Amino acid sequence: YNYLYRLFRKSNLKPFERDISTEIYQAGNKPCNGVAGFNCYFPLRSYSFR
Amino acid sequence: VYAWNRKRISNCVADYSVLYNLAPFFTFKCYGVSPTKLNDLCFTNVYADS
Ligand SMILES: *[C@@H]1O[C@H](CO)[C@@H](O)[C@H](O)[C@H]1NC(C)=O
Ligand SMILES: *[C@@H]1O[C@H](CO)[C@@H](O)[C@H](O)[C@H]1NC(C)=O
Repeated sequence: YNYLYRLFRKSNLKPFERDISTEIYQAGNKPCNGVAGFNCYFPLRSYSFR
Repeated sequence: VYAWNRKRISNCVADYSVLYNLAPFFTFKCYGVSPTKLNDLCFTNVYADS
């Protein structure tokens, strides 16, 4: 599970573009400040190779 | 879970905000697709079990 892939992207990236931001998703109208729930999730998702 | 009931979904306008309303709801993880894509996605012959 050390390897990870970004499940959530705010805006589709440009060609040869890189994103390192790790912030819980703000899809909820209320700010998901350090809160992961409905419409709130940090973009990282573990590859979890088995 | 011994005798699980099945039901089939059709001609459905599905809004999942009402599910986000209930505080007891704690599992929104989808084995199939991203929750954001779920709102935009469309399907047929949708099948649900409880
Ligand atoms: C939103 O969630 C509350 C809490 O269960 C519920 O009472 C209400 O009917 C839901 N819908 C609206 C439109 O408030
Ligand atoms: C259950 O019914 C209520 C109506 O009183 C409505 O808000 C919704 O359909 C359900 N409540 C939820 C999901 O909180």
